[PDB]
Amino acid sequence: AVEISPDVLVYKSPLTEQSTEYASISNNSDQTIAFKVKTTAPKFYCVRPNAAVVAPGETIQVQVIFLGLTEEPAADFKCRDKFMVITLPSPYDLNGKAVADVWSDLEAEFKQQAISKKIKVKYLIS
Repeated sequence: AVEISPDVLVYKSPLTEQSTEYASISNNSDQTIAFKVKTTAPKFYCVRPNAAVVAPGETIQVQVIFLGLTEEPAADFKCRDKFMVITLPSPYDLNGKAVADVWSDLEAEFKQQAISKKIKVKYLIS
C-alpha cells in the first residue's frame, strides 16, 4: 500500500523560465519504506528529495524543478522526459547513513518487493 502520484507532471507558461511541479509518495503500510527518484534528463530537472524514507502513515512531497529552456519553447512538441520512482522496504536502522548510501544494499536484498512507477512529463502552452 505505497501510493505514488501523479502519472504526468505538467509544466506550463514560459518554458523558458524555471517552474516546480510536485510528485508524492504516501506510505499507507505498517512498515517504513525508502524511495529513490531517477531522472532521464538530469540537465533539465532538479529533484528534491531524490531519496528518502517514508514512515508508516506519512506522505513525502517531491519537488521536481524544471530548470527551463531559455531557448525556444517549440511549437507542437512532445516532451519525452520521464521519472522513475522506486520504492523498497526499509526495515533496518540507517545508522546515520543517507538513503543513497544504503540503497544498493536495499535493492539487492528486496528487489522482489519493489513497487515502481514511471512518471511522464508534458509541456503545456500556454
